[PDB]
Amino acid sequence: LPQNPNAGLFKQGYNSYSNADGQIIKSIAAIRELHQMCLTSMGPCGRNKIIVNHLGKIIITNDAATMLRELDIVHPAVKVLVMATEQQKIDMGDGTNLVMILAGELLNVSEKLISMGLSAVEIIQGYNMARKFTLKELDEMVVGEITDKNDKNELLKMIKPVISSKKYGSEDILSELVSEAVSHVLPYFNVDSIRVVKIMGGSLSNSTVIKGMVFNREPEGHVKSLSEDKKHKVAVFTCPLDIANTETKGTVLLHNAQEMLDFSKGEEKQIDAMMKEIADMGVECIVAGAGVGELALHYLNRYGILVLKVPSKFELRRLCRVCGATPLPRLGAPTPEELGLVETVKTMEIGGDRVTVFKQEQGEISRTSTIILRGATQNNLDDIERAIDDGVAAVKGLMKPSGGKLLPGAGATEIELISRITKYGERTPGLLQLAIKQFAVAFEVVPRTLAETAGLDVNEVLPNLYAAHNVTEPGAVKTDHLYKGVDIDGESDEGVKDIREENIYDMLATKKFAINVATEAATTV
Amino acid sequence: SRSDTLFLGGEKISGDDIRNQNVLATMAVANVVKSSLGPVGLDKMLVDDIGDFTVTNDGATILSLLDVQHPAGKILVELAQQQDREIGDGTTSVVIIASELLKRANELVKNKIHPTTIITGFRVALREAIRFINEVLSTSVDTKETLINIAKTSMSSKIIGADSDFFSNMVVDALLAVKTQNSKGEIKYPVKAVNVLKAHGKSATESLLVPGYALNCTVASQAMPKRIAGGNVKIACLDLNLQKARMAMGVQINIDDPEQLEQIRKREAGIVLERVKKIIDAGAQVVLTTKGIDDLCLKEFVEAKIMGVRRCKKEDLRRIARATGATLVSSMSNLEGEETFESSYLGLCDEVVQAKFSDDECILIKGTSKHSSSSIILRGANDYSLDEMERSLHDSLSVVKRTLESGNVVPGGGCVEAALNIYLDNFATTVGSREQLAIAEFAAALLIIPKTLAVNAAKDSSELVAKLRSYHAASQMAKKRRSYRNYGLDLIRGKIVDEIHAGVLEPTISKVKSLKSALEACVAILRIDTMITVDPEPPKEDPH
Amino acid sequence: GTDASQGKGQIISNINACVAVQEALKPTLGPLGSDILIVTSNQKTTISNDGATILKLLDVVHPAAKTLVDISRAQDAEVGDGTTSVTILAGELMKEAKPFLEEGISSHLIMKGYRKAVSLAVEKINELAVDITSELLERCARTAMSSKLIHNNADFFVKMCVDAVLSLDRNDLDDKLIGIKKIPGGAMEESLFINGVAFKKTFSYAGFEQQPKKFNNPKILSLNVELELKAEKDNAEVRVEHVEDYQAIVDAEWQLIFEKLRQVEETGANIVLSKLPIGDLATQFFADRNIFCAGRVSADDMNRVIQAVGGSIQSTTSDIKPEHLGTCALFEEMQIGSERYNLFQGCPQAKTCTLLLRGGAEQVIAEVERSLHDAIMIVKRALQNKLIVAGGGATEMEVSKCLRDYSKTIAGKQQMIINAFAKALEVIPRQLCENAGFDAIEILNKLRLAHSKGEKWYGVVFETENIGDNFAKFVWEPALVKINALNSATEATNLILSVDETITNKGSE
Ligand SMILES: Nc1ncnc2c1ncn2[C@@H]1O[C@@H](COP(=O)(O)OP(=O)(O)O)[C@@H](O)[C@H]1O
Ligand SMILES: Nc1ncnc2c1ncn2[C@@H]1O[C@@H](COP(=O)(O)OP(=O)(O)O)[C@H](O)[C@H]1O
Ligand SMILES: Nc1ncnc2c1ncn2[C@@H]1O[C@H](COP(=O)(O)OP(=O)(O)O)[C@H](O)[C@H]1O
Ligand code: BEF
Ligand code: BEF
Ligand code: BEF
Repeated sequence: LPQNPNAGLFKQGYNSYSNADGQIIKSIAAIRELHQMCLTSMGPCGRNKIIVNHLGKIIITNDAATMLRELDIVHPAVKVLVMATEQQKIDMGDGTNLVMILAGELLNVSEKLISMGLSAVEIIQGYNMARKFTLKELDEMVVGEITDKNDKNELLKMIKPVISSKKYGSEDILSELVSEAVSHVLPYFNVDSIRVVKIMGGSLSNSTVIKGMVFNREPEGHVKSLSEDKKHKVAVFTCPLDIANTETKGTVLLHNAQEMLDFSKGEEKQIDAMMKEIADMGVECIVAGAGVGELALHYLNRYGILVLKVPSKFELRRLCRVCGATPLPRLGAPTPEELGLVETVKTMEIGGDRVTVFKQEQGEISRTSTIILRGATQNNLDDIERAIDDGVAAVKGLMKPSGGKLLPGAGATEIELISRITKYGERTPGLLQLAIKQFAVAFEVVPRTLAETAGLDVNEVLPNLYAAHNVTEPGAVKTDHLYKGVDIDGESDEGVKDIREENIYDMLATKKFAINVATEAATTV
Repeated sequence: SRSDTLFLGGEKISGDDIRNQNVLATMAVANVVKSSLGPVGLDKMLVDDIGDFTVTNDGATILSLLDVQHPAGKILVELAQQQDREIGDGTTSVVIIASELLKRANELVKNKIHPTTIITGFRVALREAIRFINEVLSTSVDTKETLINIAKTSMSSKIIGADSDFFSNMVVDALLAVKTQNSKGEIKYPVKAVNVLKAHGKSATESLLVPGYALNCTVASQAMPKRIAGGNVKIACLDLNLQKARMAMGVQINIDDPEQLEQIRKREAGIVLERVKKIIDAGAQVVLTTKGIDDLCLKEFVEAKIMGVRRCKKEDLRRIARATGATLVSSMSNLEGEETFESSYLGLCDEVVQAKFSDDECILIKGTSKHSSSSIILRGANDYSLDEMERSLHDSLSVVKRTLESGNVVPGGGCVEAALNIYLDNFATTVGSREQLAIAEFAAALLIIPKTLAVNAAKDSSELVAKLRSYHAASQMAKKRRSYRNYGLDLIRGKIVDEIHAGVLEPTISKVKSLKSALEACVAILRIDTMITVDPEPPKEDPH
Repeated sequence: GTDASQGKGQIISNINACVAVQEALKPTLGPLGSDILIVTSNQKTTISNDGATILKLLDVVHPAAKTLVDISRAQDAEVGDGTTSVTILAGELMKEAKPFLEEGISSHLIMKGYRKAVSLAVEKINELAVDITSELLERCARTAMSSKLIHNNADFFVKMCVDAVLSLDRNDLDDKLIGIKKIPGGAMEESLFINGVAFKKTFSYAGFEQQPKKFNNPKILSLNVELELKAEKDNAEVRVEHVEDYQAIVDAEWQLIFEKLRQVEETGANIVLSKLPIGDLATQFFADRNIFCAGRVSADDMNRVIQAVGGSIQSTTSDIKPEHLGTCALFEEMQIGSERYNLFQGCPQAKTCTLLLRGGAEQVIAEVERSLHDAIMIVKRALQNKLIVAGGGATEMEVSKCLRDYSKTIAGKQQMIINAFAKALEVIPRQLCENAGFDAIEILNKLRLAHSKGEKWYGVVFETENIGDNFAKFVWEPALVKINALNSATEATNLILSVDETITNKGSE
């Protein structure tokens, strides 16, 4: 016996349709799933969640743009707000959480507006007209004196909040190393040069910053290498140190005895010839970047010359920018206008590992520096380099004028905005009023999210901040380490301005895409 | 290896692994219902793996639906259902105390303490603990006013908590007002309680108590009156099963020469009706059998306008007849020779009206000769709730009974369990040495409850409990009153408050039977170090 | 054995599962709520808007979702009209009460906060009250008729219903004494309403066709007996030791059969309705008394004829009485074409009321009675409780603007609860507008202003343009309904809000 409903309109294999309103209710929740997971991650007094790669590797972070980096999602809608955080971490270092936090919330609050009666087009224009007002209003809500960049004074003041956010409790010591490695780059400046090298052993507090990069490698030439010098002049070059090998087809042919009896010698000749030539130039150290020849290595060890094995093509550069020399293909023909002076090239060992270094400069002073991070856990030492790269990106923005404009972070601004955005919609006729009063309360995230982190009764923290519009700066925030509501001004806690603007935009941009789509046709397999 | 015996299916764990597996198995069944207790606590839903659900906050019933795998866990389930027998409430909590006692006890032998020392460290701390109850419960003999408080405290941490004050009295009044018996010179309230039903649909608050029983039945024939009220009504609880009559077995019927098969065919029915009338002739306002009336014997009880109910609940016609003064008749014959019936068998009520309650109707019996009849007819949204509402009832009615059957009561709300905490450790530690560390854990294990009463609230409550400490420790020590102690937790609003000043109050009995059995369970497992578990009987699976 | 989801991570899956069921009822609302063809098992196939049947034949896996689909029939029995609405309210009641769970302190502060809601709201639901005369009920009974496929003939039914209600006829009318035959064919206006009982009972007297087709002034005897050679209840066995005691026994058979009807004709009977069939012998001995006889009548049926006719059903004819025979005007077995049917009506002061319908296929007819019941019942609701409410979602918007008023006038952290309950009641009319839009949203604020200083009544029309005024419009829902629909809607949510863990197995142990 029957029955069975036929299929209205067929298609290929299998495809998934989604009624737009239903999808919005349904996909607005998918979005909401990764929200409650990103809430607890943002801010210092929060939490970090472990993640096990599809390859088995273990990863722990506070950063939400990385949580998703290691996360394999399926939801085409969630895919968006993930593309957001990720499409920001690259352009701007910090602020990756305020992305998701807002984005998610924007969608969350928009629901009410979508259910009330509004339409997606109406909701979009609503939010949009707020993104233009929230971006500008902030351009003046600053009041934070755009401090000029010099030494470690202004740096440590900015670089701390960027760090104290996830790696809370080591804010002071941490950022110290950051600003340290920074001030070794004579001020347009490149962020990439400051590389980081972490090595197991001891507690993190025993880390150090050396003017120059560190190599987890031993000096070639065996027991014939010095591995210890004083103020030696170096000369780095790519071309293989060994004999001049035929890049194209090439071999060795001999016809008569005289040929053979001498061919063996000829090599030895050229070898020593090439070497001594470069040695006489006063070259105290040859940093091989590509290829090493034992045949001719015979020479270099005897006079008393170092030899750093062939690093990566990309690591030779950042190295050279430390020495002062310059790379040069083909062996021989050294140019003193291409030579560089290196302070010390000793062979120290941390954690019991043979290592060579460029630490300290009398001296010429390196243009690139590296941080040596000692630790006890592979995982932590990794989510420390992150809290560092965040910082290295904060100094990347302050270095490009006039982004060096401070701003009341710690929720302060993210709270004042609540009212400032309300007024706009409070005095704008039309149905768009609602769509604005929502975008406003959307910023309830940062406030509450901080409170809920510390066990603070959220029902008190919010009201307190509202009363404290003080407008002193503000001047008004919440520190998990006190009573009631804290004062941003005091702690010297302020989040860089431009980062917030980027966050407030990328979210309002992404949240709009999710709102904009009506039907999702997902495939299979 | 081994050889030992015997595998497979038969194995044994030794010392550490067991003492652990036992503790884990206990925290398991424990930690599930560790959220339930406390007003801040919630209910749960259990799935009959066939879709069917069941929402409940009761700890006892909740653990039963769990299935209790393992000896250690099921041992707690067994300890649970014990509590209902003692009391009726606190099943959710008793399990916790026990579990915590093991948890800590083992955490001591894990410190190479040795069980014997511990098993005594409780053995003593327990006796002294009750010796402290002698100071707390006594002052709670004098304090209908404080009976509605106990019935109300049995509402919180429950669904009917929202309508506490309302049902608080519906509970008290039926037992206090209409539910008293007397057997062998003893006065007690129904430990088997008073009929309670459920009305699908309707308002929450509007659950109708009744000035009489609520026999859940429908009129035999539609031709009968749906109600017979006024006053002085003729009730008859007849378990005679006056339906029909077939030959007494073993008494075959072989006829001849007649032509008389008919002369007794009707005679088989006659003797039936003859007894039916003999009873109808003494009153017959309402007839209530257990076996049931027959169509050919209803017409007779119908024409006389006598309400007849086919096959009632035997457990009812008893309680009903006991109040109307009637006499649940078994067999017709009364001495010899007797038919028989006497108007002295019938009952005394006021109204016998068959009410209606949403696509359903039940006959009520209002007013009685002896004024002892109560039936609370609940009414809510779904069976899913109307049932659980009853659980809060069966579990609250009890708290009162136990109370009214023992003058001594106790300031609950984490109060008692707090005083002991401070009192034994500060004052029990006279023996010292190693035995001290045992007593200590026995007291510390008591905080387990006050703790969870707080942790149930998402907010940081680590401090709210810390205060309950200093406060209670204040009664004596350290370094004419007014006694500043006897306070308790106000889960609803943070910070301490005197519990006696509040409706909160738990029967002393409950605080004892639960404190005591929680120990025996713990002990019995402490003595364990090896669990030989032999496989059952496998299917033949014979290759031949 | 199995896992379990607990905490907010699950508290949610409870709520969004609730909203889920209501989502399938938004279309159904009175105005243009479109019928839903639901194919079910075994081979059942229904179609309509009656919640407690559109959901009934629709199974649900989740616990919460299973609690909602229960309130449907949990409500239909109590009043029997708030089918579609109670679900739509119960659900939306949590949606606008959810963000106050996490942002709110606890799930229990919201509990107490809901009592002050239902209490106050039931009050406001009583303010808009109307009085029923007890003709004019035809005014209210029109509304039950209006949503379903009864509007085309809104009039015809309203009368056919208040009439059936009128016959019985007791302070409380039990629709168990109001049979509803449903003949296929003819015209929907052909659905008469006999004042007796209609039977598929073919030409009674299966012996021969001699029994009268119909009789004027019939004196009926309705029996639950068998009317056939009775067998010894006490297991008896025969022993024919004689030589011709066999013929004498054979006689004792036909004998008792005659003696049977002998004492039944003494009541001057001319027509008998026996629940059980009759033996051919006893089918003839009485047949010579020109008396009709119909057997196989249903147990319930012979109770409808018990009030119509007036005679009391009696067993064992020997003790028969004059008070057992009845007085009914006629018994004509007219053919419904190809299929017979014995009709029996008349008798003064008779409770029974069998309202045979007509129209289209057996399925069409079904949905007719399906909604007819919604009518028949809706009038008893108003009859047992003579007072009505301002329908059209007006009543809803009222308790919404009233609670809303109580909102600000509350000093506490649990304020965000009463608020929720309010906001959710506004949604009751919401779809009324969304089912006839676009658009529902603009009209919302219109009622808010009117309620504030526009007097209690005045809601949304289902015509529909938009705003109107129900007292003027003529849509008054019996308070009894709206009362319990709101109550059913709020309490179930409260039980469900009390839940924070879900275990996925049972002992039952
Ligand atoms: N006293 C404080 N000092 C620095 N940051 C604070 C302080 N109090 C709260 N915070 C929070 O820490 C930062 C945000 O956390 P974070 O995980 O870094 O988000 P994101 O990296 O996306 O900006 C601040 O902008 C602020 O919201
Ligand atoms: N209002 C209260 N505040 C703090 N503790 C209470 C309060 N009421 C009762 N308690 C204590 O904690 C309770 C835990 O609930 P419980 O009775 O074990 O489960 P249920 O009440 O559902 O049967 C106790 O009954 C009691 O001693
Ligand atoms: N035309 C209408 N406009 C607004 N409300 C109406 C209208 N008609 C009826 N109602 C009320 O709304 C109620 C709720 O719907 P319900 O009867 O339970 O299911 P349905 O409306 O689909 O038949 C009733 O139908 C009625 O009391
Ligand atoms: F969350 Be931020 F980007 F560290
Ligand atoms: F403790 Be109660 F009886 F669940
Ligand atoms: F669903 Be409606 F009441 F016909």
